[PDB]
Amino acid sequence: SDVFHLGLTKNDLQGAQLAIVPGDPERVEKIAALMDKPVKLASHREFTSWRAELDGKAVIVCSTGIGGPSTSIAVEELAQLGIRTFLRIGTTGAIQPHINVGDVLVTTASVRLDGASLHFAPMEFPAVADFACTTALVEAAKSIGATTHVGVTASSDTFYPGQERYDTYSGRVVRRFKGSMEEWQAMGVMNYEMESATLLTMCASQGLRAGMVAGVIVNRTQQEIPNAETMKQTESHAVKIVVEAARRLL
Amino acid sequence: SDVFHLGLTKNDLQGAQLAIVPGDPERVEKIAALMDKPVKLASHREFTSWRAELDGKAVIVCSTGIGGPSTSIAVEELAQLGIRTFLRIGTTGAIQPHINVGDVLVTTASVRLDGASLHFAPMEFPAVADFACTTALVEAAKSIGATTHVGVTASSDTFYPGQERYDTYSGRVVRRFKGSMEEWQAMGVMNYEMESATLLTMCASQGLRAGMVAGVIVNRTQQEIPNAETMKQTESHAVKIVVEAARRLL
Amino acid sequence: SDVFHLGLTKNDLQGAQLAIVPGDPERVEKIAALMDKPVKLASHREFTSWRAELDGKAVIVCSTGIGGPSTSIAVEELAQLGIRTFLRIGTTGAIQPHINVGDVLVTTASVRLDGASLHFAPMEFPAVADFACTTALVEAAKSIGATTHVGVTASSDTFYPGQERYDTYSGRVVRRFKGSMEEWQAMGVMNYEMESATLLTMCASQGLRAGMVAGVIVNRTQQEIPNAETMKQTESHAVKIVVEAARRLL
Amino acid sequence: SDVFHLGLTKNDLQGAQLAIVPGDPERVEKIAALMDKPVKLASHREFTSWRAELDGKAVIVCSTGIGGPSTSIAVEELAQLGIRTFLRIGTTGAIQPHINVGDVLVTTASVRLDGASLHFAPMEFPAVADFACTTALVEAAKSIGATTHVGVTASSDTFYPGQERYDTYSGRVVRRFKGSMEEWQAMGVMNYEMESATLLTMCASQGLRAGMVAGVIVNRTQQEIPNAETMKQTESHAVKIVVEAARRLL
Amino acid sequence: SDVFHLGLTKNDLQGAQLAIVPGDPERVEKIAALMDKPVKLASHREFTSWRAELDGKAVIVCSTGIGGPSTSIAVEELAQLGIRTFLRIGTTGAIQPHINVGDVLVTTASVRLDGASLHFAPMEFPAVADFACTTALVEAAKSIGATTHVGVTASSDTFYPGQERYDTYSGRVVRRFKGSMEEWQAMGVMNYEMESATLLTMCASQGLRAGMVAGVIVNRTQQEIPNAETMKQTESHAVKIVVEAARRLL
Amino acid sequence: SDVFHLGLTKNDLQGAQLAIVPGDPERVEKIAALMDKPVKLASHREFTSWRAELDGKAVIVCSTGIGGPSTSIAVEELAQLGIRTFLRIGTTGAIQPHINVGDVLVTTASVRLDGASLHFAPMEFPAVADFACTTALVEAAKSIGATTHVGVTASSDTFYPGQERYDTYSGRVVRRFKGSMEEWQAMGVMNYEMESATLLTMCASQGLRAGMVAGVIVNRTQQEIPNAETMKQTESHAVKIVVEAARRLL
Repeated sequence: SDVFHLGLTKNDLQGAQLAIVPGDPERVEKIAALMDKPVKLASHREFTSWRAELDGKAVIVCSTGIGGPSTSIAVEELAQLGIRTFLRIGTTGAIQPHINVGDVLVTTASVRLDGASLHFAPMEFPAVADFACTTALVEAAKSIGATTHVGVTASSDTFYPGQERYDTYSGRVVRRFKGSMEEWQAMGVMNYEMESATLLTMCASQGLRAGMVAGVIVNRTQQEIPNAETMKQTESHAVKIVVEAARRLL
Repeated sequence: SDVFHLGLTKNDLQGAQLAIVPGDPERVEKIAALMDKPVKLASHREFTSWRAELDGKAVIVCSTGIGGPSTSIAVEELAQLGIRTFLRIGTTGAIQPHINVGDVLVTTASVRLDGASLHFAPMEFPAVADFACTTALVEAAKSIGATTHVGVTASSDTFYPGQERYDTYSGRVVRRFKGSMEEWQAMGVMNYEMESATLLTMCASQGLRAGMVAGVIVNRTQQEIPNAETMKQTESHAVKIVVEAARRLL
Repeated sequence: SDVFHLGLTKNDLQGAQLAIVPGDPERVEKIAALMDKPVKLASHREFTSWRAELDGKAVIVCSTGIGGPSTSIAVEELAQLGIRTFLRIGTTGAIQPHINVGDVLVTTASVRLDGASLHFAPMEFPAVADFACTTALVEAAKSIGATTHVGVTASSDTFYPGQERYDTYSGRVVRRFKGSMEEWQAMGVMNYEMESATLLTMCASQGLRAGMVAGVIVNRTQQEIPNAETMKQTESHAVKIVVEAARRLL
Repeated sequence: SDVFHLGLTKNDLQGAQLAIVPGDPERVEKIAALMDKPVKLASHREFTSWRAELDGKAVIVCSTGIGGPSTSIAVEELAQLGIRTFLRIGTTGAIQPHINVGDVLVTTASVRLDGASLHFAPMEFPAVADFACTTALVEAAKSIGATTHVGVTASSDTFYPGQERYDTYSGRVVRRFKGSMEEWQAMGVMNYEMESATLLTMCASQGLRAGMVAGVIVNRTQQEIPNAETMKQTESHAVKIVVEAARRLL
Repeated sequence: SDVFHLGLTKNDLQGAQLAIVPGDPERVEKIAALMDKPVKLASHREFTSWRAELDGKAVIVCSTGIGGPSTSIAVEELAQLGIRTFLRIGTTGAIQPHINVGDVLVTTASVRLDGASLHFAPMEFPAVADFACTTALVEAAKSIGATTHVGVTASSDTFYPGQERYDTYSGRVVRRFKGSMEEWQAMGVMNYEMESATLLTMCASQGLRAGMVAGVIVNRTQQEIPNAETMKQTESHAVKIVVEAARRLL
Repeated sequence: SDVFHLGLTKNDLQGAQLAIVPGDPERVEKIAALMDKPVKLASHREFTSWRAELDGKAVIVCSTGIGGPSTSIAVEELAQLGIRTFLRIGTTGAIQPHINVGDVLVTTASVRLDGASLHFAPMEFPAVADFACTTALVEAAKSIGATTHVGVTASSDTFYPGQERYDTYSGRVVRRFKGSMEEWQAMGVMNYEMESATLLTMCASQGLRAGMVAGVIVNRTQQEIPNAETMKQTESHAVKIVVEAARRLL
């Protein structure tokens, strides 16, 4: 085609400028089952892309995969095929008690705890979402009436220490993070994830717009445990949400 | 007695929730004035606050001073008196060729090249604008008919080495601070204010709604003679946007 | 004239190279009054100059404002107007148990807790006060019989988080400044303050003779009463010492 | 399952305690095809794991993915199930002119040019490899006669954008990582990679041994388009080399 | 006569390419004492060096003194004079309970808690020992039959704070070094010393092999009462190791 | 005895509470030559300890060694034995063209370009000299009417690889030391050297009066090289200045 690790050409999109990029590519297919006339574009490494329409428009849903080292690849190669709006939808677990599993999270900006974003702009520069993609994500959630949360997200690079988890092998998080989470709550940040730091900033630093929505799948605070049975919320909600939000900014 | 700097008391606030924090008091009342029952409360160093009303509510108009260190005081002496919303109004300049003098720039967040922000949250945390205050300042520039620009702002502690200008003889500049403009320009930053850095961050890290609207009085980009008419005209419009923006946040 | 910022020119300055610069604008006149034939000069921002004369040579007390970015402008313009000597006088919080309210403090060098300092010199570079001024000032100290102390001051860009105050809105302190006071105290630092660093640095780095003197208005240790107008006899002291001191340097 | 990402249980390894962690899964399946009793255990996300035998020993050959974020999860979730030693292998290029295709680069320690590493240890701590591991690797290339080079590898978070080189689209070519590739070379570095630094640091600091043998399938400094077959060849030797390293290491 | 500090010239090493560099100049004769045709070359300051031979090969036995600024001097001087391989021997204080006195520690790459090393390579770069030199060291401590431990060593620029020692005058360590011991031990670092980082660093970044072995003199984590004469046999072990290991390379 | 490195006991100091900290052991005696009833106490590695008595008061003179690491031990161990004041006297190169070899300079504070200081106080903490100790030196030079220059100095960790000397092996530098000394001219720094940084910092932060005199035995930048005829006179200028100074601190 022209890219590399995505193997989609330049016509596979047919004037596609938006892209609902999710984490696991297991989701990319079900995300498009929500829209119309899709197509399994490609699927190379962990970059599974589809192609669906909407309101007479052409948008694609490409999976980005764990962390920005990969994330940038997708954003990189997709944004050069044409996409100028990157809508991210994934799962997560929040750090604040006031957030009930099954609440959606629209994120204005994320706490950069990664070293990849630094490859696009200084640590001074913010990993802030796009207003258009942000209002179009809080109205979307409100449209279905979901108890949405807008704030900031702590975008770490590790699933264990950057998120201060002690239920691990060593059972010890490095000094810089010994207490990070208790600091994150006091500052109001909503949860933890690992791809927004890259996306937010690499988009915000080059004529690209983007936003992030996520569904609280679990939550490392609320005592009583959920139910997997009711973990499908990502479907009728977040997934629905992103498809709807994308509708708007189409 | 009371508040060490601002010098007020809760009684003066009269249960006020909001507060328009401009720079100088020379134009602090001009905001108040546009409100109902404007009443000068206190005025000490450069901490000059009034008090009016909006839709039966009470608003405060305290000035901040120069640089984030000064503001940090108002925004803290203030918040203790009750206020939880801080809208900041002020005129500004532009780095982008496609931005004009009548335009209004709504800061989503700002690159934190300031200094007092780090007193509140590591340079990793985002200096992002609270959705409401971000959205509210858009509603206005659209209800009055003004052209608005969303985006990121540069927030340094210098009046010259940070806005592309060097003629104040000595005035050294570390290895970094040099040609920075050309950088941000490619990154999308629009203006070079100096306060929002602490405003956004300090409030963000401490659970507070806050936004910042700025009328672009001038713009270096072109070699066009900048008249004085609009340098006053667009301001009033910038005063109308916040004022029209405070009405919603009450 | 040649300055609209501070509003003056060399011609205005009477042609004198020395400016006692305080942070409070309501003290400028108050110090120039103890000088000779002082004439009100201007009042733009919190920067308010008051020309005068001492022992046969002109002097221009000019308020510098709160915070190093405030003082940057201050010192910066006064300097390209003529001044080659600066003597800061103000209110300060003492950390040490034995430093008493009313006592006078002379700053040799200070811990850098600002940002403006960096818009002038790397942090490996010292925030050191001019020996001559340190000497002139310390000398003038005993010239009245004040209980003086000499040493490192801690210059924070924030009154609360930077000087580790917890009785604020949120009540927490970024880990960076958490424990600090203990560490400063142990490290010998004798007082908190927010302007000397930008000063001593901006001057030190280039060719300028800056100096620092303050008076304990509050002691962040003892549990007694901070009196009523405990912000007067102190100014009486220091103003004298900064006037006696400068008088010598001139 | 017993983990949250790999999809394996602390029972699908049967002692294992050793694993080989490469980029893509396409390799971990053929990697295992070299040891006896291949048994594909899972494939959840970028983590595809196989079980095999070697002199009656249980061994895991799970893939890491892209970047330390992914790799961190594997090495972490593995170490939990028993793996106490992680051996890495990868294809690569070399910046050193004298280094040619088909050579093996056993790495002792890598230049922590990443942010992931930081979640496990300070920048002053070395990203160093285990002694037995670097030996079992070096010795196994000896019992193969492959031009081996032992030393330090570079590992940041990029492969085209935000790097130093010039070729993507646009103009911004980073700052901190500009014209640095030169120093990395005269620093004696060999290859450029992106997952080591984490592997070495998250193992070197958490009581877990790890090694790394890679292959030179291409050389930039060397003006010559490599060979497709040499790469099938080169790949092969690294495979035997790492499997043979894993062999003695039990 | 030549350089200054060392007190040598090229024709005093006699083609020697290896230098054994211990700290104590009182201990140079004891090491050269075990080789053929020993000869004293210079004694200026702390830089004491003897010239020897092994298997018919002239080997320089030079000192470095206390600290790395001086260590650079040494290493830097020698290399200029021919030496391309430095064998550093020392004594030390182990921080791991499992490690007792009389044992032998081989340093793979040490923590750069030093500073002079930054004058050679970015902190990112690893203070890695030369592989070869390490092997010879480890197989040397075994041939003599010595309880050995190989791994990470911590190199501090100070002997009191740097190694979190509190039995000092001030009885106070800085934040960067408070509770840093549990840190180092938990991370797995085996000991503390003061020069490794500068050697391992200026050599690895400058095409020079280098190795270090040390003799346990104290155990930071110790509880049993140290026996009778605890030193005499301690300090001589690594002497025959360093010399033996020195053979294997030559 | 009571001290580990120096090897002395409290009685050996004989109530002494002040010490002259030179660089090498040749000087420690020439200094003790002037003072009344000098006695050699010890000489372990680089620290040669001597005792004297100025005006009837026990004065200690001990060597510190090359680089900060070494200094810190002599200092601390001295302070453990009852010394509160440290007079530094040595010889140095000048970066200023209005300054010449044969001149004496006092360092009010230094440009922390070292690594050992950082283990006493953050890089924000200033390297200033105790007023009393630095005042009894600029005035103890008037007793000799010599070209006295007093400002800050630049304490490095290495000679040329820490200041940039186009002639050595490393060539330029790892992008930092590519003209700093030229920056320091602009900064106003008068001379270049090493220990002071650590010396001031560790004393300034621990409650120990500290000072520093030195003369130019070479016009460092201004192409020069010392000699016996002159070099002695200069070393006398300082040896006396530092003994005369030391007299007044008792």
